Amino acid sequence: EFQLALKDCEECIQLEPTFIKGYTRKAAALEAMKDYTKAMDVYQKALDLDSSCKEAADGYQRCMMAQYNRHDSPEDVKRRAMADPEVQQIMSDPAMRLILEQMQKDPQALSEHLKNPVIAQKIQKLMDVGLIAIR
Amino acid sequence: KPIWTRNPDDITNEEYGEFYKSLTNDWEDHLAVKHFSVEGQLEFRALLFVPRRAPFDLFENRKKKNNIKLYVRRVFIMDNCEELIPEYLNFIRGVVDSEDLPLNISREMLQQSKILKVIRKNLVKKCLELFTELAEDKENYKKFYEQ
Amino acid sequence: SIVPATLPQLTPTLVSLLEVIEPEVLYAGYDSSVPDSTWRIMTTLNMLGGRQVIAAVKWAKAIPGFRNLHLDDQMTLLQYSWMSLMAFALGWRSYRQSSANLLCFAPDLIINEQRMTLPCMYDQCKHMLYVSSELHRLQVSYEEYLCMKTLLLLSSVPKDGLKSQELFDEIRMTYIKELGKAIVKREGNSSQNWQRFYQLTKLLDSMHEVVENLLNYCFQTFLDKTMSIEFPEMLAEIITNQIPKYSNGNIKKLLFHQK
Repeated sequence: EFQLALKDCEECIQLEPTFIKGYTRKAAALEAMKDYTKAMDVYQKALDLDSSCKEAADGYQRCMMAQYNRHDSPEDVKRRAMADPEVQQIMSDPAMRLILEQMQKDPQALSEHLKNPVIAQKIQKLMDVGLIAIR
Repeated sequence: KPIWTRNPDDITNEEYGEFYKSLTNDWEDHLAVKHFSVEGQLEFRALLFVPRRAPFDLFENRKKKNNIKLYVRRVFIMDNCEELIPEYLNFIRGVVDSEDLPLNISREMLQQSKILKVIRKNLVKKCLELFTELAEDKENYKKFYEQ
Repeated sequence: SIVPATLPQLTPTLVSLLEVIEPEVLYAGYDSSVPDSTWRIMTTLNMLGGRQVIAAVKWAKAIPGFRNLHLDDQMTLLQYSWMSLMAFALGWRSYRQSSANLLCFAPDLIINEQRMTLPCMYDQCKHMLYVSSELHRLQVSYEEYLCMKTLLLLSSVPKDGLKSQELFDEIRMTYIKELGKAIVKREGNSSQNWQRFYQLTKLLDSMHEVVENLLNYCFQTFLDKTMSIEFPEMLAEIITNQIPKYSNGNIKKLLFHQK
């Protein structure tokens, strides 16, 4: 019940921000669900409290590779990424749709648009979830 | 037992929640549920769920509508129930289990069925009742309305 | 010359996202028309009838298969049917807005009693009121109404037939079957299905009695300058083409029921 592990770990963490175990339990649930990008970020928060911590360091290193190795079929990417309301908003927003079309057609559109954080972070989110690959 | 055949007063929110998640493959919990049944000249049972988010643009989702499962005499009939609920309410996910509707089902029989017509108007009225109950709750109505 | 490289390291693959992008928002509502007068509807009815028959052409074309009819016949049917479509359109609005006592020329114009009974109005409008009265007496639903408006569209043809008549006939029969369905699913029981159907059908048939008199007003005021009646280009073309055939019995009234 990896989802429920996340909600109770999050309350634990807000109550006790230094409880490294709250973070390793949350991150393990995220890693198990193949949400390696957030699992790594949660394990890293655990490392920020204690850089020597075993799950915080080891889970972090597994996520570091697995978050790319799992992309496989684009269907996995769409089903998982679009579960996240933030990327749903990015894609439902027509301004972003227009920006993305220019980006596919012109690498310089990317060079220029990404200088402004309001766009650069919408793009960064789509890249983080694996929807936008950069070669 | 199928959740919709269980007594509406005994079923908990957690039970409706898990059912919904499985029904819609929605990792998130449902916003609200109406659970009711009717008898007499018409008999059926139904669950109508309101999602916490409006349906997303991905075609892999849109091509699957209308996502209210139909059962007749508890026999699964289909996942796409056109003409069961008006399109404007086609965001409500659910289950309808009818006893009078014939098992001799084809889209055409259903379109011409006076039974289906009556069920549809009753489902609409119930949807509206659910919306009214949500309307009474200012904080959650606003969340609903926004979506 | 230098070794090449996979630069810039900024080449996107948005292909899965481009597959995702499909939806757009579409809207309803395409045009609008009203009369600008009341007792002077004696001339503004023609300006309105012009805009309404044009709308009727757009509407007729919107019905699948209408655009595949020969244009000469598409225009012949609106030339002869515009009068029943107008009276029937007034009928629905009158039925719902004034309990069929007044004619409603547009959603925004109702002509009241102080103008309704004047001869310049009433000599034509009393026949349009007959139609409004019947939709009200009959308690016609909007679906049933639309089925009937749709039926009236193809109801008046030359006695010699239409160039592409076979398609017109298939379309008209599809429409009468639709009226039946609209009724059967609303009244309930069996005796009420046939009574509502035949009573509504009798209005479609009696619309021709309404048209005979409404057209004679237009034909007379079109040709007799004494009447001082202005017509739009659309009806002026229809009326000059319609007069020599309608008043001489060269146009056939199509009925959907017997007396």
